[PDB]
Amino acid sequence: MEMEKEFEQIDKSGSWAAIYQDIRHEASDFPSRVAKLPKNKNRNRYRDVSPFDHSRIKLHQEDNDYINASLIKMEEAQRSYILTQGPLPNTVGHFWEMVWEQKSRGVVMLNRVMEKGSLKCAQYWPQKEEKEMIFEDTNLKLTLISEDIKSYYTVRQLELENLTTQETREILHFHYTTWPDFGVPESPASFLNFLFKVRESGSLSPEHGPVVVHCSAGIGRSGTFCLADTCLLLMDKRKDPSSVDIKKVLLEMRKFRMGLIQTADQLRFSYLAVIEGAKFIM
Ligand SMILES: CS(=O)(=O)NCCc1ccccc1
Ligand SMILES: CS(=O)(=O)NCCc1ccccc1
Repeated sequence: MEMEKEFEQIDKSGSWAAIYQDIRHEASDFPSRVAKLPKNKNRNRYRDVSPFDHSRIKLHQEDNDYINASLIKMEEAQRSYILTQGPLPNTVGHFWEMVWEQKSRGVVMLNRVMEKGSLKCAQYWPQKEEKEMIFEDTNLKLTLISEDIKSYYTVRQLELENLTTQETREILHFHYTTWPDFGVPESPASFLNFLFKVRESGSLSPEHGPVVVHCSAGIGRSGTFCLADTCLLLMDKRKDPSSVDIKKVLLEMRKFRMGLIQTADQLRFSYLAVIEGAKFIM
């Protein structure tokens, strides 16, 4: 079926939970043996969210190459994304090592450091120009260059230096700051505006490594971002845009990381975002 009328049909019939459970039943199951090794326990935030072995990002290190991160490679859309958990106190150096090694231009953050009165990720970037951060375990330096605070999101320019080679690179930090503590946003307008700002920066384009996108677990809000982006790109590329099937795209993405889209409300929100976005594109 088309999307917008399938949407009204699920709303009128109140069957979002049944649609979402079908997706959960049909989703891929692949091994995640490296994630579950005892030496990696303090490298995982949640025991039930792990990268599959076949798609995990490897750190270029011989001691321990493990990070909780996955490469989502969308062949028809010609887009790739790295989805990862919010960094932990003992993985902030690994996180920036990955950004460096994968040649990423942008980092997309969809959570606040504290939500619901608890810490959802480490404070992993510097807040003042004159107070830079040094990650001694991976030999990197990170400096805040500029910050632009808007009503729904903040963009930061960061300088990442590989202290071993003295090479430097500019990294863009795109921080969506207004996702509610509970539920999903009422309108997708600010989320779509944010997606378009990431696109306009070059951070999603083939002349760079894959964008790094995270929330707390790296599957819910993060899944919504890449699902909406890929569906909109396919609608622009194909002769028949009504042939794009959001459930099929989501199942394809779940071949590369488990659990993408965590609730039926997130699924409904993803439909809403793609529907509204397809009208603005033209
Ligand atoms: C000392 S520093 O500020 O230059 N770098 C420390 C990296 C780190 C950041 C946040 C939480 C844990 C560790
Ligand atoms: C404003 S500036 O002169 O300090 N900017 C230089 C460009 C640059 C930005 C961020 C990271 C690396 C390079």
